[PDB]
Amino acid sequence: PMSLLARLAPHLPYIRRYARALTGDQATGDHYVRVALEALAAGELVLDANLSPRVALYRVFHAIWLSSAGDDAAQRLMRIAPRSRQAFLLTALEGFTPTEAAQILDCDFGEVERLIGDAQAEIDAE
Amino acid sequence: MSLLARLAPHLPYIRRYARALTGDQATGDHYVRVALEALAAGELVLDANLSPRVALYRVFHAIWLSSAGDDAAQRLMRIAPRSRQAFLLTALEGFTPTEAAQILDCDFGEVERLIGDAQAEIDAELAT
Amino acid sequence: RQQAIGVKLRQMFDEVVNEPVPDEFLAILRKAE
Amino acid sequence: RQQAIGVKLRQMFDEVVNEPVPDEFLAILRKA
Repeated sequence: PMSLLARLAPHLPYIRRYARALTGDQATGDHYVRVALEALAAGELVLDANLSPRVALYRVFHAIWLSSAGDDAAQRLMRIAPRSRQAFLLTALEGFTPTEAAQILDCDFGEVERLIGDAQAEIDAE
Repeated sequence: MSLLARLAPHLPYIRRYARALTGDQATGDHYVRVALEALAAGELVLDANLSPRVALYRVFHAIWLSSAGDDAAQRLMRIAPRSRQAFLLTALEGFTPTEAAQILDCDFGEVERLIGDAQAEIDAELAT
Repeated sequence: RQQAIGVKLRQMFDEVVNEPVPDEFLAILRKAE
Repeated sequence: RQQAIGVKLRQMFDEVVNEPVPDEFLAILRKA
């Protein structure tokens, strides 16, 4: 009744705005939108018939951009250790010494041990 | 040794750190880019007392820190990606929480949680 | 709760909303059928 | 002393390291 193009075109400026907001720059945003349109045109994905074309388009976008298990762990940690996880990551994952992490974080040695302590506590406590 | 030459071997590692710290590779790469641009532009310089790798993470941390920071759009990058999605779908794109649930393909409580968390982040460091 | 943030956000994301849509996007949709 | 933490850490996050850097990164650096 209405071509894919006609159904989606009026929403493109808006999902470009969303994509930009989400990824932090317009180039990167457009790449993600592009990928979403290509998957539609290619028929790899189709607009959910239960949803307006606008809602369905954003559902498609999110079907491409898929969250992974590392992303969920990282996001868990962001919640568990919001102010101290950096010091724990610099040492436990990146292999820096505490003395080096103090240079990275621009704080004294005590502040670094404090942070590592907090993060370990919060992690242990699940 | 150019900037490109001193730092190139360390880039896969800063990406690993960036992603682990900020929630996903897109968010992490955003922060790495900002860092490398601060350096190309000479706005910030590698500390001469530190190895290339250590001085690089020192700059990354500095721009990461300051993002919370300066400029609403850029502050959004300090929100966990899944919370940022839920928040932007509703606050910016004007979808209802129910519609955002369809979009994110998750249940409703998860969506309110996610928006809650983004609100938490905004109130703690981003709006303040 | 309220949504002033949305309003503020729309303010500074006005630019992209008003730029013409990249020809590539429309080209891609034409390829549909 | 349960340190499958630094293990699960490597597990969860080490993959990135064996990925190829975005050229945009080099792009930024090439230009002084």
